[PDB]
Amino acid sequence: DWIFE
Amino acid sequence: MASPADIVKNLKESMAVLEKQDISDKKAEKATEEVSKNLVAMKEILYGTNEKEPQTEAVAQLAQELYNSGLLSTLVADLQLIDFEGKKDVAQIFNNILRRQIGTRTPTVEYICTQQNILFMLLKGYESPEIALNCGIMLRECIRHEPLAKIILWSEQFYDFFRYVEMSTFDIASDAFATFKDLLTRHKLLSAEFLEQHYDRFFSEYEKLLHSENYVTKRQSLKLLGELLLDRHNFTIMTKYISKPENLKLMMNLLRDKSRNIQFEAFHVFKVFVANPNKTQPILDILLKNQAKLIEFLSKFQNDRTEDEQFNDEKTYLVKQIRDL
Amino acid sequence: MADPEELFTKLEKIGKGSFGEVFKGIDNRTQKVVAIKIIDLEEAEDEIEDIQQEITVLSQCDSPYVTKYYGSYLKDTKLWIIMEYLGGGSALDLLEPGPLDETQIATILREILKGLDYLHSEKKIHRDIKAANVLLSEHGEVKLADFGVAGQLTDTQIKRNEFVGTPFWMAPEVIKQSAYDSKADIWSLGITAIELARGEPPHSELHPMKVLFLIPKNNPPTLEGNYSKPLKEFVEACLNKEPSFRPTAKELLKHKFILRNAKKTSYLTELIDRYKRWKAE
Ligand SMILES: Nc1ncnc2c1ncn2[C@@H]1O[C@H](COP(=O)(O)OP(=O)(O)O)[C@@H](O)[C@H]1O
Ligand SMILES: [Mn+2]
Repeated sequence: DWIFE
Repeated sequence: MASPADIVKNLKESMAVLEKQDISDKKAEKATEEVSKNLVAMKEILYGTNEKEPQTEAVAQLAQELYNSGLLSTLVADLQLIDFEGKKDVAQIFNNILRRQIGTRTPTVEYICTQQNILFMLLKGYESPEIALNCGIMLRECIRHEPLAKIILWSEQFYDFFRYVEMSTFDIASDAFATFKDLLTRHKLLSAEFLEQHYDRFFSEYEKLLHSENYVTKRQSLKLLGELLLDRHNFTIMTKYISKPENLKLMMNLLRDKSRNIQFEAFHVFKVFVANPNKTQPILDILLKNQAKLIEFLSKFQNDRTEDEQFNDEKTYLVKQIRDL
Repeated sequence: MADPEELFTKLEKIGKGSFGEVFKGIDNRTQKVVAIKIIDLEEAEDEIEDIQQEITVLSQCDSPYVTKYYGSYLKDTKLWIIMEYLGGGSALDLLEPGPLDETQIATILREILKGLDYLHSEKKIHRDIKAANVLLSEHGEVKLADFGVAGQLTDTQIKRNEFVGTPFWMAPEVIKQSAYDSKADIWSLGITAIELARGEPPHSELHPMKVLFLIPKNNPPTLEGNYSKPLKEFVEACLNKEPSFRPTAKELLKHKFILRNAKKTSYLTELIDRYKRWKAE
């Protein structure tokens, strides 16, 4: 999954 | 017989019966039959079976007596008490005369401008199931004309739409959304202005839609957003939108959503954060940080959509950009 | 909100076509038998508001010649169109054991022309007229269904410029994507009459892509066989390559053929037994 953050 | 505006006097009188207390025998039922016949009588003044509508003794005497009698309000204010085919006919009448031009003037738009409460009664109609869909038809015709569009849009009562597109009843909630889409997209300049000025509280409210439990609400709201940002008239609204990291982060999560149709719509919003020449500081911070995981994402994203040209060109445009910082 | 699966109990899959599937079912809250149509909005992608238009059109009608609409519910991605249940099956179902006499044919076409009249008078087109879409009730009442692809005609945008219907039943102008109105529905009725007679339409054996070149170039089709001249020149009223020269739904009700024999309904309850036996055979 995305880098948030 | 065939009268000209004794029809207006009849309607007005019968509606008066239908709105008083009890009498639920003989007279209640005989008043309901009278409203039916006259809405028909009236409906065929304007359309007129196998004989043209008389651009004189028809429309004007009828249009004139509709304004002077305030019958147009009484029918919207009491739309409830009328019967099924009745409400269908009322709405068709209302639409016909609101379209009526004499010269370059639309007399009804002028009348409503001074009887503004008619628009507010229609809008408020969404909260009464028996009439919600009729009021939608009529309201949406009003909206066709900018003065009235303006009246509703700039009113505080427009933010009631964020409840209406969210009802319980799917038919009604969907219709609410139709009107609410019509407002924000038809009179481009009008709505570009509204969005520029009300930005903060509008989009704070629009964001709740993008998180809906209702699938249709979410998918359609998201689809619309993309239309609004990508519009030419809304340049300024767009720039502000694509400067906020919270916005990018939402889109990117919507790229990875349970629904592939919602991911698809998220794409057309996400699309413009990247195509944007003048990016801001935490924009790049998230893109470059999530570079490559994105270039990998984009390639393996909705490839089964080859009946679609642009989409596949935009994907190859986006990976080109996320590999070019 | 409002969970259908709680306040409706779905029973036997009653059909399954284009959009989704239909189920028999019960309204737990009232104990009415309803038909339930369920469309997966996620798979669908006709459009989406274009989908919701089958509800809009259907929900505005209030006729005994059109399937009543009761409501719609949303459950995750599946949309439940709840509508009035009809037992006796399609006209096409009923034609399956074997042919039908000119009384049956006429009374059916009578019942359909009522409805075709309800629709057109308030400026609505069905556009998908065929024996398949004409459902019957257990009482043998005849009602219009699907649409599906029913258009609305406003006071502006009178004619229509779209691309719908099923290929054998389409009216020359619809295939050519020219301008058309309710007269297209009258064409399709013509071919429905032939279907009710010869059990199948003009060029049943041909390929879809053929008959889309055929229908516009060629002459109108005719009732060929042992069938009374009242109808041969009835269908010829409808099947006329020129729209405006096609009758209205109103006068076709006056036409000689309907009136021999315009026997009342319920006298078709034969056909449904006739079909109920043929099926279990
Ligand atoms: N109200 C109903 N009562 C009984 N059967 C129905 C009803 N609605 C649909 N059906 C069944 O479903 C079949 C196809 O439905 P239709 O509305 O044409 O769906 P589609 O557009 O997917 O073809 C009909 O031929 C009929 O057999
Ligand atoms: Mn069908």
